[PDB]
Amino acid sequence: RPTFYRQELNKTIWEVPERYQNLSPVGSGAYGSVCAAFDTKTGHRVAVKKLSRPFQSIIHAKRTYRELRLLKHMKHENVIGLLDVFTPARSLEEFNDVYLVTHLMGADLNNIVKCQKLTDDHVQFLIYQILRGLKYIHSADIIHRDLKPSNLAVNEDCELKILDFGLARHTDDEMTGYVATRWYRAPEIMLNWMHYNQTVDIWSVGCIMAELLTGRTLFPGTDHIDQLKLILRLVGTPGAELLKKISSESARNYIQSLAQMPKMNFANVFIGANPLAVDLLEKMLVLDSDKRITAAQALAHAYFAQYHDPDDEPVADPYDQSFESRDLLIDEWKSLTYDEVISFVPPP
Ligand SMILES: NCc1ccccc1Oc1ccccc1
Ligand SMILES: [Cl-]
Ligand SMILES: [Cl-]
Ligand SMILES: [Cl-]
Ligand SMILES: [Cl-]
Ligand SMILES: [Cl-]
Ligand SMILES: [Mg+2]
Repeated sequence: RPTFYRQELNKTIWEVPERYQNLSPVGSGAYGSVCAAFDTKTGHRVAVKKLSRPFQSIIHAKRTYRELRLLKHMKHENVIGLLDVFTPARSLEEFNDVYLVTHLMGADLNNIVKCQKLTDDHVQFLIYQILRGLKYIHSADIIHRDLKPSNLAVNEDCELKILDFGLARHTDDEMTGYVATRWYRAPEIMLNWMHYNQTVDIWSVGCIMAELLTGRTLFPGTDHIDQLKLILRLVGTPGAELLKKISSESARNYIQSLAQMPKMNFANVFIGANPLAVDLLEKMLVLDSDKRITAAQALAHAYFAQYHDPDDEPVADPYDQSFESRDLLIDEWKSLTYDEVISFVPPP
């Protein structure tokens, strides 16, 4: 057991192992409080997150377990990993506080591309890395659900990691009106058409790749309905085959009220883009999610010829998510979380 020290940071008590020095607040949210620190054990600059009210309800205690299980599992170059997890408690009886440690991230994709377009070579490398990370995530039957530029960290060498997985239901208010939180969402999840699956992430990659090529948001809708009209104008109104797969009767009736439109010519929309970039966008931005290209298929597309290496695109160890259908008490989720904290093995 390391020695812990206490200090108060912006009306918040922090009790952390001595290895973590020079803590300074970086962010605050509903989820918790975040400090930058220097890790004397590894020489890395790190983010330390103190979870807020981790065991306040069953909903909160289950979210805390979900987040720790997910971060402990993810071991890939293009995905955020867990450097450390600690509690000051010396027993389950006094356990209340959970702290998560990850590599400090300097810039997100917005910081390299806010109101700006990039070279084709930069777009190839950046989208290759997202898909390498998604092949790994999807091989464990994990759906990210919230891919957008602010959830992608990038360094001065254009190296990229995926972070901030979807682990809480987003609030109704958070998805309302002119907001980046909805611009990257697949239509089937934005409007609750049907049970969604991992193909929602590929729709988000199509929206990010379009915005790197043009320097403009692809579908910046002022609300859910405006955003759907922008989508259907590019990819066309749905045929009978997709209309059948929409479980909601009222969602089906609403779509049928719209005048029919054909799919546009993507070479006339993405003027001057590499023809291989236009071809891959037509394969991602498909309205019927059954027909979209998968991350494993996209890695073999000619657009990535200079980066693709089928001996260095690894898959994940199996991930058990059976806990998600388990009905447990607060103290039972808390005990499961405690065991996961004490069994943590640091990376080499
Ligand atoms: N949002 C402006 C934009 C800029 C560049 C390329 C596409 C684009 O969005 C479109 C274009 C055509 C139909 C639907 C969306
Ligand atoms: Cl220490
Ligand atoms: Cl990492
Ligand atoms: Cl504690
Ligand atoms: Cl964003
Ligand atoms: Cl597992
Ligand atoms: Mg985020």
